[PDB]
Amino acid sequence: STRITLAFLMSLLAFAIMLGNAVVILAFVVDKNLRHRSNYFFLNLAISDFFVGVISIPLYIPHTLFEWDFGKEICVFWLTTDYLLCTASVYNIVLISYDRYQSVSNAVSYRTQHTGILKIVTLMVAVWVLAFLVNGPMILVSESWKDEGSECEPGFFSEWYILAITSFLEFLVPVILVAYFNMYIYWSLWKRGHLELLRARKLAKSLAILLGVFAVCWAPYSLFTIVLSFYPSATRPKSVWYRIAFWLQWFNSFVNPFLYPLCHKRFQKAFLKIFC
Amino acid sequence: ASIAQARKLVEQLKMEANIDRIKVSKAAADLMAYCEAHAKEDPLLTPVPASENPFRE
Amino acid sequence: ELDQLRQEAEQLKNQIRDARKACADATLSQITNNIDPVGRIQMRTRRTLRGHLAKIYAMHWGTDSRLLVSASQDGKLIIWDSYTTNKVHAIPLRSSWVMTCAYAPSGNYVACGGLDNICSIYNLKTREGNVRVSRELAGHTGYLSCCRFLDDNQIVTSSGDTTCALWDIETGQQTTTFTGHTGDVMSLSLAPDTRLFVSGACDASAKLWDVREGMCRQTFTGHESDINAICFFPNGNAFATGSDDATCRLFDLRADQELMTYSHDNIICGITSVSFSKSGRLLLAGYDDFNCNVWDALKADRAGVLAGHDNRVSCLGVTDDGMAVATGSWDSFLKIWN
Amino acid sequence: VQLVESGGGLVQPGGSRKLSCSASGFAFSSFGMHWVRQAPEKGLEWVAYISSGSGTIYYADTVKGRFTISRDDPKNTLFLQMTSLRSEDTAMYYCVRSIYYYGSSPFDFWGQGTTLTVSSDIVMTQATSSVPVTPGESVSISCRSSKSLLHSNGNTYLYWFLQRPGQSPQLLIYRMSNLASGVPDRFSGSGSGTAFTLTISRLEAEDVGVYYCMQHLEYPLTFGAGTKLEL
Amino acid sequence: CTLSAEDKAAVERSKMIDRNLREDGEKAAREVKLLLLGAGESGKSTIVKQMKTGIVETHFTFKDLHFKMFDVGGQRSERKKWIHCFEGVTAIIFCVALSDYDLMNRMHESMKLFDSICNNKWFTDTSIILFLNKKDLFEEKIKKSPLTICYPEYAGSNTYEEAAAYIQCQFEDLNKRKDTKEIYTHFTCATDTKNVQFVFDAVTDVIIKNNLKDCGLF
Ligand SMILES: NCCc1c[nH]cn1
Repeated sequence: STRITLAFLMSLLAFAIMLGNAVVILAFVVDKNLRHRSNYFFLNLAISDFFVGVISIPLYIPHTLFEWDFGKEICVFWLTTDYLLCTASVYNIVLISYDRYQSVSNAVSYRTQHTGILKIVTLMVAVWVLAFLVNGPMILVSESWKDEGSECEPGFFSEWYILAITSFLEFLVPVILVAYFNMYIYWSLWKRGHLELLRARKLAKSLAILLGVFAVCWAPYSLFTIVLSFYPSATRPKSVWYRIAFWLQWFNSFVNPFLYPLCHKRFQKAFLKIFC
Repeated sequence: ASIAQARKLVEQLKMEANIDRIKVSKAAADLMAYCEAHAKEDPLLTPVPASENPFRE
Repeated sequence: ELDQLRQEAEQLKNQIRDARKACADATLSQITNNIDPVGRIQMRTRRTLRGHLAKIYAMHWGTDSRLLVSASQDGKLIIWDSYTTNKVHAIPLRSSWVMTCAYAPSGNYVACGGLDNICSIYNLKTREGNVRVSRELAGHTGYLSCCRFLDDNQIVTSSGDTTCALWDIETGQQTTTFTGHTGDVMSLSLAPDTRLFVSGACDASAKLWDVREGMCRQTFTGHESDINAICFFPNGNAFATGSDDATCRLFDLRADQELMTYSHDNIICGITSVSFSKSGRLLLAGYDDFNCNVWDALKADRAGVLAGHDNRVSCLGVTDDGMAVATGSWDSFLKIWN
Repeated sequence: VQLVESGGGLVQPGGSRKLSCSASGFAFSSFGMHWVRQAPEKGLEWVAYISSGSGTIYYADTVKGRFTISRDDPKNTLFLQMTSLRSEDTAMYYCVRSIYYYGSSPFDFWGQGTTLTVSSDIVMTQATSSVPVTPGESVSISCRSSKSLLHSNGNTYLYWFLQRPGQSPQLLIYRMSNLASGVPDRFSGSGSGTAFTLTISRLEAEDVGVYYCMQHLEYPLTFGAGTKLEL
Repeated sequence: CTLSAEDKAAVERSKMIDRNLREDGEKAAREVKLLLLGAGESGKSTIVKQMKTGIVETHFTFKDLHFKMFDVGGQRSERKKWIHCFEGVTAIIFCVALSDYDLMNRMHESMKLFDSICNNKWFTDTSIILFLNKKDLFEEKIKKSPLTICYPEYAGSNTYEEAAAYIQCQFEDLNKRKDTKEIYTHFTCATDTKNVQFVFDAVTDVIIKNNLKDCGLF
């Protein structure tokens, strides 16, 4: 039936995410040359996506495909870990973009700056803490608002102001920050810089893809949840298009190992030596 | 000038030309004999047991 | 008239060539045709010495075959205990441009040189538990390519000014000067009895010199490009040279000729270092293709490849007891194979 | 190369004191340091050890807990803080240096010493107490352990010290059959894993003193009883 | 841990040496490296004096940036046997005298050496900073001497303008790797002062473009 092939597709997606992030982590840990700030941020992003590849999809497959496998305590843990990991990945992307912005803006202080392991650890822990604090406590508080056998959705999906604030702080600020950090880089080199035109076009194209993937993979689901929150009924019965926006955010975890860690030109040396 | 250099070169060639040379076969036989005599003391050629070699990973 | 002198020199070199041809009755391959081949040589990386941060340019094993000194462009000269992975010493050089290093046979002194035209000798076994520059030998015009120790007081160096020198350490003056090369001398090796030494230069010719008298005993020319390495056979009556034309050549002192050539069609890059093994049956040579090849000295076949480096192999050495072979490449890693 | 020690004196029981050791003429920042005490008439006894960079600190069980060791590199000084002094703490204290690497010579240099007066271990035994001998003969001194000092790497950790009357101890042979610098080759040492001997070929007027055998296989370091030599 | 006390102390010493090596390497990786390559004393000593044996090293600082400049013009040996030692240098500085065109012509030798250095197989990503100098005496000579002596195929006004630009374009056209290499041309002189600022701007531009090139952009 369609259930078997759907389960195979979900397993393939989870396996792809797992393998990509495992390869990134192995490349980071094998070589000792990748001890710069950007490499640590890429490692954090890889960890955040790897845990999505192992915790979120495998538990979600039986729940919707064959039969219920969640009770009252597993569902809360699953929701909390899923939201934490997604927000952590978004914040890691924002941090990487900010690091690139710092490298472009003031390159003189970028070279002579000494950070140390403690500062990098503090940044990563702050990223994870901020990722949790956005969704975790609110889900924990609002879990009681559901009535008897409600489906595994956060209890605030019918709350226009709470959902609006959460969606704002989770997606609208990061996308604006990434858009600003990705337009300063191009404008700065356009001002400073026929070879000129060709390099300007290899930047506009490169920076637009990084911003475009983030916007496309994260915009629809944030719009359906807010729109459906205004209906008197509890959200709305899910159509086909609502279950596509749900999986679109998880597809961003598969794309990320292909963009940020794979084009760094120092991880490719790690990839080549380890594999070949 | 170049006359002194030419004189030095010709003197060096004259000195070099006065060297006795043995046959190639005798030298090759001597090299083979030396290689064969000390064949048992070649750790690289004959691998030693893992207890004997100080390097054991 | 210089033309008459040139013609007479041409006549003399033709006479030398004819005399050499007259004594070539049989090739080395013909005599070594009937002998058991060594077979396949498999070597494993027992130790990996890391800690350098730039290209490694030279190394030299100790007399006890346990300690080894390595030099890199990072500006550090590191003395490692090879049995463990410990670092016995880490000497900071005054000039970061170093291209050679040596370790005294007694084990007290260590010498290094490079683009600064000065050979610095440090004394390790001192009071105060510190390493300080014992001597700074100067007087060369070109970059220093190699340096070898005869004893605790005498050293031999070669430079890019087409000149080698024998220095007394106590009084930093050139005791003897060897000239005659028309190209930059790139390597040298001392005889086991420390009475003769061979030097290879960029004029595609090697020269055998007498240390005590100071005159050039012999010259050999069979290559086609610059010579980058040289080493005596353990017997002391032959030596091997490596050049940029991807060929190694074995010359013999008594026959005054070349005996065997090691080359292959798949390999086309230059050769950075050549060294024999105990008993002289094997010949290990590093290459620019990130590899090291093992050749059977008696035959011309190939025994194996030591492929564990990600950049050009710049130096290699074999212990005095033949237990291990150390290799250092342009990536900051030393690998010991056994 | 010199070490100068300050402190000591007469201390009332139950008090506290501080001992200073100043090193001048060598690299103090790369040498591990030891404090070793000697009773007025008994043999030497290890007290404490501090590594280079203060990474590792070891104390003797006798004074464990109430003693503190420290070092200052820019000022090149070593400090010992002694608290709650008992009547058994009276001794001559020595500030010894020791550098550890392959082929090194630990305990090569000893300090001068400062006097202080208060108002499961390997046993190293020297049965002999005094040997009367005339100059010009060969003398053998026997030191017997209580455990196999030979290690899996082939090294045998046995140190021989000579203390002349009125002078600080002097290193002679650091590891088994390894003569130290500055001493004549007429001294030699050998051993058989448990019992070891020190041989002097041509004894002179400067060989009068006390000989100590020490083990460095594992902490706490244990000394042996004195073996005096008399003309 | 199947180790003796002395072996443990040796391990501690090695671990302490590792820290010092790492700290020295990290500090040495934060400096800018310049390789000075002149041609027949073509104003090499003029610019080294304006920045505050075989090889000479000059270390200076400008705007919280440490510059190390290597002059290797006194080697007088084969260049191909030691040029690979300078791979990875941040930038190359080339000094060309404009007043030796009347002076075997020196300008042709300078062009040949520039072609050799620029299209070398080791400096395939390093940028060259040109320092065409001696402009005043160049004008003094061009007033009473045509430029056609060096370039027969040249039709231009005999003034400072339209003639120095021709030399700049001739020197720039020798580049064959425009895809990953750029040349920064500056017209300095003996009395010029803002050369250090030009070097600083060129270096920071190179740093920005290299940082954005490693990341996969650009
Ligand atoms: N914010 C992550 C919630 C989610 C994404 N995809 C499915 N659920």
